[PDB]
Amino acid sequence: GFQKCEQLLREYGQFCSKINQALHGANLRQDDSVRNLFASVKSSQSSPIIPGFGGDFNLTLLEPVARSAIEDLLFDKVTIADPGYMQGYDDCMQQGPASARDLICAQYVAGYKVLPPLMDVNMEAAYTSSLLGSIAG
Amino acid sequence: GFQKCEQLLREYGQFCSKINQALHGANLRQDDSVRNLFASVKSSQSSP
Amino acid sequence: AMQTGFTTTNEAFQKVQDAVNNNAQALSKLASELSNTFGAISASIGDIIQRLDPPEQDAQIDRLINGRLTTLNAFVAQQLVRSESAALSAQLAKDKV
Amino acid sequence: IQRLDPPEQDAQIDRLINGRLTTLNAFVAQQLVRSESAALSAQLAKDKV
Amino acid sequence: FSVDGYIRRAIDCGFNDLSQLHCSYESFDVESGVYSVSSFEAKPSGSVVEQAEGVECDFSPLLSGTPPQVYNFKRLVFTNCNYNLTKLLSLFSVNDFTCSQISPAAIASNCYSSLILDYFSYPLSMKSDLSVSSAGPISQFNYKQSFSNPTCLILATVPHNLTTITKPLKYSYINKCSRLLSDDRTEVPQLVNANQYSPCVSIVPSTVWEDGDYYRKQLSPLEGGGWLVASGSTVAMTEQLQMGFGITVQYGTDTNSVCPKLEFANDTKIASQLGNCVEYSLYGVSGRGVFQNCTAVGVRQQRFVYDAYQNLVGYYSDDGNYYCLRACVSVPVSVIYDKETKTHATLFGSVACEHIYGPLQTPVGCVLGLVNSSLFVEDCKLPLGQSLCALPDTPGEMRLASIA
Amino acid sequence: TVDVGPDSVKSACIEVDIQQTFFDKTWPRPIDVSKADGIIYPQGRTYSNITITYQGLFPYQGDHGDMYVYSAGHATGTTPQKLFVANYSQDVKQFANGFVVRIGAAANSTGTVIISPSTSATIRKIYPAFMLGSSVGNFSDGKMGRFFNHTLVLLPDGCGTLLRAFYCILEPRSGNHCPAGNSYTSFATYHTPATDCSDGNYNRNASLNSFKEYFNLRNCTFMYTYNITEDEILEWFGITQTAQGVHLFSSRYVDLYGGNMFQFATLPVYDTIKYYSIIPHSIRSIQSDRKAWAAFYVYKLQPLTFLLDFSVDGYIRRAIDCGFNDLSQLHCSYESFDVESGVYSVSSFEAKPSGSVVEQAEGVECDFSPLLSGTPPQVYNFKRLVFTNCNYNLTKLLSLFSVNDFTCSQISPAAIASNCYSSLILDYFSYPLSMKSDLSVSSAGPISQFNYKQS
Amino acid sequence: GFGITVQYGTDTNSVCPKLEFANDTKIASQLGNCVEYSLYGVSGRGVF
Ligand SMILES: *[C@@H]1O[C@H](CO)[C@@H](O[C@@H]2O[C@H](CO)[C@@H](O[C@@H]3O[C@H](CO[C@H]4O[C@H](CO)[C@@H](O)[C@H](O)[C@@H]4O[C@H]4O[C@H](CO)[C@@H](O)[C@H](O)[C@@H]4O)[C@@H](O)[C@H](O[C@H]4O[C@H](CO)[C@@H](O)[C@H](O)[C@@H]4O[C@H]4O[C@H](CO)[C@@H](O)[C@H](O)[C@@H]4O)[C@@H]3O)[C@H](O)[C@H]2NC(C)=O)[C@H](O)[C@H]1NC(C)=O
Ligand SMILES: *[C@@H]1O[C@H](CO)[C@@H](O[C@@H]2O[C@H](CO)[C@@H](O[C@@H]3O[C@H](CO[C@H]4O[C@H](CO)[C@@H](O)[C@H](O)[C@@H]4O[C@H]4O[C@H](CO)[C@@H](O)[C@H](O)[C@@H]4O)[C@@H](O)[C@H](O[C@H]4O[C@H](CO)[C@@H](O)[C@H](O)[C@@H]4O[C@H]4O[C@H](CO)[C@@H](O)[C@H](O)[C@@H]4O)[C@@H]3O)[C@H](O)[C@H]2NC(C)=O)[C@H](O)[C@H]1NC(C)=O
Ligand SMILES: *[C@@H]1O[C@H](CO)[C@@H](O[C@@H]2O[C@H](CO)[C@@H](O[C@@H]3O[C@H](CO[C@H]4O[C@H](CO)[C@@H](O)[C@H](O)[C@@H]4O)[C@@H](O)[C@H](O[C@H]4O[C@H](CO)[C@@H](O)[C@H](O)[C@@H]4O)[C@@H]3O)[C@H](O)[C@H]2NC(C)=O)[C@H](O)[C@H]1NC(C)=O
Ligand SMILES: *[C@@H]1O[C@H](CO)[C@@H](O[C@@H]2O[C@H](CO)[C@@H](O[C@@H]3O[C@H](CO[C@H]4O[C@H](CO)[C@@H](O)[C@H](O)[C@@H]4O)[C@@H](O)[C@H](O[C@H]4O[C@H](CO)[C@@H](O)[C@H](O)[C@@H]4O)[C@@H]3O)[C@H](O)[C@H]2NC(C)=O)[C@H](O)[C@H]1NC(C)=O
Ligand SMILES: CC(=O)N[C@@H]1[C@@H](O[C@@H]2O[C@@H](C)[C@@H](O)[C@@H](O)[C@@H]2O)[C@H](O[C@@H]2O[C@H](CO)[C@H](O)[C@H](O[C@]3(C(=O)O)C[C@H](O)[C@@H](NC(C)=O)[C@H]([C@H](O)[C@H](O)CO)O3)[C@H]2O)[C@@H](CO)O[C@H]1O
Ligand SMILES: *[C@@H]1O[C@H](CO)[C@@H](O[C@@H]2O[C@H](CO)[C@@H](O[C@@H]3O[C@H](CO)[C@@H](O)[C@H](O[C@H]4O[C@H](CO)[C@@H](O)[C@H](O)[C@@H]4O)[C@@H]3O)[C@H](O)[C@H]2NC(C)=O)[C@H](O)[C@H]1NC(C)=O
Ligand SMILES: Nc1nc(=O)c2nc(CNc3ccc(C(=O)N[C@@H](CCC(=O)O)C(=O)O)cc3)cnc2[nH]1
Ligand SMILES: *[C@@H]1O[C@H](CO)[C@@H](O[C@@H]2O[C@H](CO)[C@@H](O)[C@H](O)[C@H]2NC(C)=O)[C@H](O)[C@H]1NC(C)=O
Ligand SMILES: *[C@@H]1O[C@H](CO)[C@@H](O[C@@H]2O[C@H](CO)[C@@H](O)[C@H](O)[C@H]2NC(C)=O)[C@H](O)[C@H]1NC(C)=O
Ligand SMILES: *[C@@H]1O[C@H](CO)[C@@H](O[C@@H]2O[C@H](CO)[C@@H](O)[C@H](O)[C@H]2NC(C)=O)[C@H](O)[C@H]1NC(C)=O
Ligand SMILES: *[C@@H]1O[C@H](CO)[C@@H](O[C@@H]2O[C@H](CO)[C@@H](O)[C@H](O)[C@H]2NC(C)=O)[C@H](O)[C@H]1NC(C)=O
Ligand SMILES: *[C@@H]1O[C@H](CO)[C@@H](O)[C@H](O)[C@H]1NC(C)=O
Ligand SMILES: *[C@@H]1O[C@H](CO)[C@@H](O)[C@H](O)[C@H]1NC(C)=O
Ligand SMILES: *[C@@H]1O[C@H](CO)[C@@H](O)[C@H](O)[C@H]1NC(C)=O
Ligand SMILES: *[C@@H]1O[C@H](CO)[C@@H](O)[C@H](O)[C@H]1NC(C)=O
Ligand SMILES: *[C@@H]1O[C@H](CO)[C@@H](O)[C@H](O)[C@H]1NC(C)=O
Ligand SMILES: *[C@@H]1O[C@H](CO)[C@@H](O)[C@H](O)[C@H]1NC(C)=O
Repeated sequence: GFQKCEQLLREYGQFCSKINQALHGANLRQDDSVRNLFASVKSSQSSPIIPGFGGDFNLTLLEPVARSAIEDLLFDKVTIADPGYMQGYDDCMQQGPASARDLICAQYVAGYKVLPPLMDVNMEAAYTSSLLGSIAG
Repeated sequence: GFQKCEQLLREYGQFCSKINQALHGANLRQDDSVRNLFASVKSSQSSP
Repeated sequence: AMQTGFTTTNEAFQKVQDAVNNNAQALSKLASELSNTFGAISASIGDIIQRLDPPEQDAQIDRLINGRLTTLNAFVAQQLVRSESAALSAQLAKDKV
Repeated sequence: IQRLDPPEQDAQIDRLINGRLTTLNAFVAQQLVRSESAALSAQLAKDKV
Repeated sequence: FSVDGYIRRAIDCGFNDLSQLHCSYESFDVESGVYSVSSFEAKPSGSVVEQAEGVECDFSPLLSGTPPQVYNFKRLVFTNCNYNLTKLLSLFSVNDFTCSQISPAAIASNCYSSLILDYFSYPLSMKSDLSVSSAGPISQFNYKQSFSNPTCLILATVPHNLTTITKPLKYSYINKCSRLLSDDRTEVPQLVNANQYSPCVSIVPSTVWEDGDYYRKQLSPLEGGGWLVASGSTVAMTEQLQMGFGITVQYGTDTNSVCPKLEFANDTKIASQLGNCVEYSLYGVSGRGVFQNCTAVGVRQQRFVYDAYQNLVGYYSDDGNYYCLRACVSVPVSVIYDKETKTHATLFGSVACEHIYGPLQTPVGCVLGLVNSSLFVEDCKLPLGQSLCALPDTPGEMRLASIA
Repeated sequence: TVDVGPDSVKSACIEVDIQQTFFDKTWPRPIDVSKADGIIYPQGRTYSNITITYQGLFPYQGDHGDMYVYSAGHATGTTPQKLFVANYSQDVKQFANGFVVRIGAAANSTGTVIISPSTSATIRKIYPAFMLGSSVGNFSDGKMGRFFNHTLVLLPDGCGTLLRAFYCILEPRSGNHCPAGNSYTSFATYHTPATDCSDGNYNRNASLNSFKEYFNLRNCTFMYTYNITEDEILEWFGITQTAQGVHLFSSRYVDLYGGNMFQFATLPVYDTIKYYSIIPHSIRSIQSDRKAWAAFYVYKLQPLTFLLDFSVDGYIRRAIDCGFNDLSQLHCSYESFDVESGVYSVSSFEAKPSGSVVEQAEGVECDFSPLLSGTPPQVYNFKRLVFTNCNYNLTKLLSLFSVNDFTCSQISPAAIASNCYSSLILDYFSYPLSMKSDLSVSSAGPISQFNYKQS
Repeated sequence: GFGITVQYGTDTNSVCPKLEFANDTKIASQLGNCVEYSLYGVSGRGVF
């Protein structure tokens, strides 16, 4: 926010335009990557998952509880900071940083932003759930 | 080994920590790549 | 047997954690580099302005600019490398499904 | 150090630092590019075997 | 610019977020999409200031008796006091007042951890010998200023009516200072370090009797053996005594408690502005942020609490409270733009709408310009994140649609 | 100057018995950085609940330091006699960057009475006394330990209730057993508990008065006292020196139980301290009341990078000396006390010089004689002397002229007179001093434009 | 006025202050050791 700095920054050309455009393209790339990947996981036809799916083969691990049990375990066991997509701005003010070097609260201080993913969790779960039900057939 | 330089180097942050960690990871990557590659070339059964 | 799988001996599991750690590292570059002075008297532009007159003030602000422009270029270069890698990987995932 | 006093000595050492930091960043960037490439290539080798 | 050079159309790049977008691409037509633009800045609503307030820093010693020679300069160190350079400068006829690594305006107005004042008798005729670039006897053997800390040098003449400062018989200096090693073949010049005294000070008398006097001390084995030798020189005394004053200031070894005096308003207190974004200056430490009342952490005696990235994150105030310090936080901005309709919506990602049809709270932040539609799409061109999509009305307002 | 009370009126000093054998004990207490021994807290700030590296003056991990122990003097029943000391006053050390002291570490343990090895007693904390200064040498009989000019003396007194700091000239007294007198051995301080340490009124000048028996205090510029609450708690003391003066650090006013040192005083001592010594102290206890006094340990400081673990309350409880070993370097590079298993590259083990080799041209002096003979040329006709393959001495030339202005550019002042060159080119000419500025690089006047310009 | 200009590497840097030499600063006497060197103005560290 310092005007003297901004005045000197201008002598380096459209530096920030380049930073923004490069990241914008890089970010579009994931939305396109995700869209393409899920378009391909998507089943045409699938059977419903019902409790008992698998018969004598115990697939309860994979059945939706909705994410599956293994899927929730996989997420619970990985340490991931919560980006605060809906109201992180406020969490970092009313509670403040969770710990030293909190990179989520650093966003509003340093000048960077973590963007949300293209699909929410329930949609991704829907894709793999429909995939599960399509395997046998 | 010059102390004056090291004193000035410190004002650039943990530069060398970044260099070392980046290369350490890059080097682990080959040990993992090699281990995985050979695990797959490995035969279960073979004739002499 | 896999219910007990998500532990220290599960290579696939560490790869999941490492993907997460890589995202954190990418953000740590921006969070940690603003405290550097890059040879300047302060990492704070406000301190430079408050202490120095324009002919020297300029040089000090400029050191901070060069350091920060460098940091952002490095960041972007890595986001492009990482996004290219993830995209190739996504096509591998496509093939495996 | 032998030729200059601190206010100028600093500027000269700093030029060498900037150049060397730049060199190391370039080196690392390439080791990461080259190791990423080799890793992809290794998976190709895996498939060919 | 048209072919004929006239400006017919323009964008004010700071007007809104849509305008910022056009400027970043240097075009009046940009493609549809969701773009990040500069954040909406929080601005200060006031300021808080805390400074040491109390005792004046005492320059009295300086004004009483005969000042020392340049190699015996006396040092006054000021900490935890209110300084006023005019108060001292106004007592002398200043001949030359210059500063290095600090501006002129700053020397008289900033807060310091310490201010060190070195005063001595000094002929004005040798003015240049105090220059950093000088290779003469003063800078090599008598007095040298810091290269690390900001410094000022004042050369001034004592007025005829400032009768409390007396004159030495002559000005004097060391023109040689060296060690003779035990072999008595090698002689090593002993240069003075910045802010220190020459090793020959102990052999050179407070006044050199006459130009050319040679001094010698036998050194003990603990001192490396050999001899320390020096030669003095003199300058005839002037009608009015000429004096040098070196000033060295440090900015962060302690609370920066050496400050100009300040008359405080009670609207610059922290307690009265909690929760607001304010500019602050706390014992020389400054920046912008939001103060909050909170549980004390860190060592109280040290006043300023820092985080792992060296930001100031807390402060122990002289009013007895501990405050947490948060940055004034900017509000994220993304522009949702549709080229075909020439319409847009603004997303404040991660922000509750309490800080911003009225605003719509969504799973990805607060969005203005969208209307909630309870409609589903598959064909989403302006994804917002999660499973949300901006859908243009086609023009009307964009609808907030969910991806099916 | 400061009045520090009257001179001693005694004609003699108490005889001092120096028997170093009795003080040659092995009671090692090296710095344990993992327990944060010897750490001076970062001075202008605090931190909470973080681990960071920090650059500052710290003792080395594993440093044993120098142990010093004070003892009881000689006695015969109820009448104390001769003082009993170690050879400390003569053991002068280089100050360098200062030091930290571990005080009272052995308190509450059963120890030894040094003067009587077979006698045991509970160990009590005792405070160290120091003499510091710019220059040292010997006394009248050739023994070392004399300090010249102003000397800083840190002398605890009041049976351990005050620290007295003063900067003064120490003038050796000439009486019997005094440093400028007859059967001198070592000066020492003492107190006599029987009369000096009454339950109520402690003699706050007991050690000062004994010091004064050996030296007259002259031109004192200051004398400050600091109060110490009595306890048997291990504490740290430290001393450093900057342009602002001598800084005294202590753990007892901020982190009494923890041990981190904080500054409590700055003394107006501006000459550089180069040397220090321990002032031996001997307690004139009766034979039947000898105590064991805790040894103190002095450790030297140096500019090291440490990994410092700041607790929620801000104290440093744990640290890594990042230059101690390769494992320590690893922890510092990740700024953590816990790093993952693996094989890591760390800084190489440097080869260090074992000596030096020098070759220089040695021979003919470079000849500045032409310069000194006849009328010098005008500025536009300057004459040039080019010196190659010769020994130069600028003083030899400079000393022949009254130099009005000598400045250098792109070379330091120290360097111009000391470095080797491929060539030295000397351009000399007549030049009025009134046109001094016209030779400046920035000048646009006639000299710099049409007559003479430097490279 | 006296102008002084110095050059640092067009030839052996043979314009030096005079030095009294010790015979422990010879190269032949320190072969195989790491030493600091100053040879006609050229300096650094190394093993001869
Ligand atoms: C840092 O340190 C510097 C130096 O110490 C401080 O600067 C000084 O600040 C003081 C004010 O605090 C300032 O005093 C002012 O001086 C002027 C000048 O008047 C002189 O000349 C007139 C000529 O007519 C004389 O009549 C007058 O008596 C003075 O004469 C002096 O010299 C002669 C010899 O020639 C001596 O014989 C005299 O004794 C004397 O020394 C005054 O006019 C001014 O007066 C106003 O303020 C005072 C406040 O007490 C008030 O009582 C007066 O009635 C008058 O106030 C009215 O007018 C003002 C507008 O001017 C208006 O605002 C009010 O509301 C009233 O209507 C006062 O005495 C001194 O000169 C400064 N010196 C220097 C060198 O700068 C600086 O402040 C310090 N900084 C900090 C932060 O503390
Ligand atoms: C670069 O170029 C510069 C300049 O040419 C060189 O610096 C010179 O170095 C020489 C030494 O090599 C140095 O000479 C020394 O001078 C002092 C000063 O004494 C003068 O004053 C006393 C006052 O009591 C007189 O008694 C004395 O005679 C001198 O008087 C001079 O001036 C008067 C007029 O006022 C004339 O009438 C006189 O004739 C004279 O010109 C001497 O005290 C010193 O003497 C010691 O060394 C000599 C060596 O020959 C020895 O013989 C003496 O006995 C004595 O040595 C003892 O004491 C020393 C400790 O001091 C101890 O170490 C020994 O072991 C002995 O116990 C000597 O003559 C000259 O002043 C310097 N000049 C300048 C300007 O710096 C520099 O060396 C060159 N660099 C290199 C690398 O070559
Ligand atoms: C830092 O500390 C050092 C060490 O203490 C001081 O150096 C000492 O300085 C004093 C004097 O300043 C030396 O003491 C004596 O100085 C006499 C000077 O003579 C003149 O002044 C006297 C004053 O009464 C007159 O009587 C006399 O006529 C002169 O006008 C010398 O004459 C003395 O010499 C005696 O001892 C020598 C020893 O060889 C004999 O040969 C003589 O015949 C005679 O007996 C004496 O020198 C003192 O010696 C110095 N000490 C050392 C160890 O060198 C520094 O001055 C002090 N520095 C500062 C800046 O305060
Ligand atoms: C020789 O022997 C003496 C005693 O005979 C030892 O002195 C004791 O040392 C211990 C440890 O340093 C002291 O214990 C500390 O006491 C602190 C305050 O105690 C005061 O206040 C509490 C209430 O807050 C009272 O209950 C108590 O009686 C005192 O009035 C505590 O705050 C400290 O706890 C802090 O540190 C510990 C870790 O050590 C943490 O776990 C705590 O959370 C907290 O951070 C601690 O309890 C003890 O009080 C001292 N005695 C005296 C009389 O003071 C000497 O140390 C020993 N000497 C040697 C060399 O060994
Ligand atoms: C006849 C008489 O009164 N003699 C006194 C000594 O006591 C007698 O002789 C000794 C051998 C014992 O057997 C006693 O039981 C006997 O009555 C008295 O002796 C001192 O006794 C202590 C123990 O109580 C010990 O033996 C003393 O020796 C040392 C010591 O304390 O270890 C020897 C040390 O090397 C010496 N230290 C130094 C640095 O020299 C000390 C020191 O001299 C004393 O502690 C001084 O107070 O003594 C032994 O001397 C003796 C002193 O109390 O006086 C005799 O008159
Ligand atoms: C024990 O040690 C302490 C050091 O902590 C030492 O303290 C000193 O005491 C003397 C007095 O005995 C103080 O000197 C006095 O200070 C006052 C301050 O206002 C002066 O007014 C006094 O001046 C009068 O007396 C002088 C005596 O010669 C006269 O010359 C003069 O004209 C006045 O009549 C006098 O200067 C001294 O300041 C303190 N020092 C410190 C550092 O506090 C104490 O004396 C020692 N006690 C013993 C018994 O030795
Ligand atoms: N008068 C007096 N003062 C004392 O300080 C004193 N101290 C002791 C005991 N001193 C000590 C000190 C350290 C160790 C000790 O245990 N050291 C370890 C080695 C520690 C290391 O080097 O890391 C050991 O095993 O010996 C024992 C006794 C006995 N009498 C005394 N008597
Ligand atoms: C001091 O820092 C530690 C981190 O080293 C905090 O411990 C963390 O607390 C959070 C709270 O949600 C837990 O989720 C983490 O798993 C804890 N980490 C560890 C390593 O235990 C500790 O709470 C901090 N203390 C204070 C008072 O803030
Ligand atoms: C004072 O006493 C000490 C300790 O006895 C002496 O230091 C010892 O000197 C011998 C000499 O060979 C060394 O071998 C020892 O290793 C030294 N001890 C220590 C702990 O370093 C000291 O030199 C004596 N000083 C004087 C001036 O007599
Ligand atoms: C120490 O203080 C004394 C007195 O303040 C200084 O002055 C000398 O004092 C003695 C006392 O007997 C007189 O005989 C001298 O004639 C005095 N000399 C002068 C020049 O007045 C003494 O100079 C001071 N010493 C130092 C080293 O500062
Ligand atoms: C250091 O301790 C001394 C001794 O307790 C304090 O001096 C006492 O101050 C009280 C104040 O009422 C007097 O009544 C006593 O008579 C004084 N004692 C003596 C021996 O003079 C001293 O003030 C303390 N210093 C500080 C800075 O607190
Ligand atoms: C000193 O004070 C007197 C008092 O009358 C005055 O006349 C004189 O001009 C003053 N001198 C200076 C230099 O101010
Ligand atoms: C705040 O400042 C005003 C200014 O006049 C004063 O009247 C009021 O008493 C002050 N309040 C306090 C608490 O000092
Ligand atoms: C800060 O909080 C403490 C307790 O949480 C309280 O007692 C104190 O008065 C508060 N201070 C302010 C300025 O509100
Ligand atoms: C839009 O309105 C519907 C009402 O059916 C509500 O369920 C939905 O959450 C709303 N969306 C937002 C972002 O408010
Ligand atoms: C030091 O000792 C020598 C002889 O041992 C004696 O001549 C000299 O005067 C002594 N120095 C002092 C300061 O007494
Ligand atoms: C080496 O130096 C010593 C110093 O005295 C000298 O005696 C010896 O003769 C020298 N050796 C040679 C070969 O010159």
